[PDB]
Amino acid sequence: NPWTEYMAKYDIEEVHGSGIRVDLGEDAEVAGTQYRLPSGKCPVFGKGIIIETFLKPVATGKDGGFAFPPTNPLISPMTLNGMRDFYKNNEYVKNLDELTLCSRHAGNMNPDNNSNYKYPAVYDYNDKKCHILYIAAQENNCFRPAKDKLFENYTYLSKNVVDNWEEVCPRKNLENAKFGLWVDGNCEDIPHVNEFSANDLFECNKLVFELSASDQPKKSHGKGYNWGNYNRETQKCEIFNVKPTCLINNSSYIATTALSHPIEVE
Amino acid sequence: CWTTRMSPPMQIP
Repeated sequence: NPWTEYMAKYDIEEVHGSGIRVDLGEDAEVAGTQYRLPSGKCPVFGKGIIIETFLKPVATGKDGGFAFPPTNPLISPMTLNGMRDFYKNNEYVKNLDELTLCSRHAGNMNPDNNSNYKYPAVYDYNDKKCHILYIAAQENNCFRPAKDKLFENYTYLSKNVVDNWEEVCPRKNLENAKFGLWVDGNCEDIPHVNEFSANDLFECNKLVFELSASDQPKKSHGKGYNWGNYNRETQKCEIFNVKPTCLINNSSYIATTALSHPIEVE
Repeated sequence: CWTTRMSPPMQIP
């Protein structure tokens, strides 16, 4: 299989290793109490929390969001330039990409009296700000995780986001391409898919996310309906839960994943 | 309220 190296980033169970829709793949203790917390190794592009907004500071002392309360010095929210300046003496941190840097910055804040509880974070590409999430919960349905037009520039980050996610994690959608399974020198179609109707790529990506690996009933370890072949002509989102191992050239298709950005194509 | 894990360790209230 000549697709091995290229298709490696789409082995989400391996490269992400946790829930996508709801990421709670690890447990950490704070002062003798066990808490669940995100642990996915890949960034989730376009993911936010809908409250029936969540980047607002959490209520201290209940009309607030999930983000960190004001501090001195204010470390959340913090711009990319603010973070790089804050770690200007740390060569192991100052040159990290914006997503990994946001993750390491969030994981720097220990609320314990040397535990391993590290807050999840959200990087907003719009104004280039890193928001440390004080609330690691993602669904209580009251709130729910979702991909939305309002969330297209958000990026949900766990503590385990790898510094080379650009190389090993999905981001772009593959235009004129179709996920398949490599069998005997040929790339065959996914034998069984679950067809959901979708107006565009965004809606297809939203559906895949909704059906994707979840560590909470509405640990997955990355298992789930994480992939989708979107036929832009028949407007069908073909969703499946087995990892693809090759690509089929088809101008009618766009290959998307739950981790992938809802809009960007390549 | 928090203490930075990475050196130098400073306490942000």
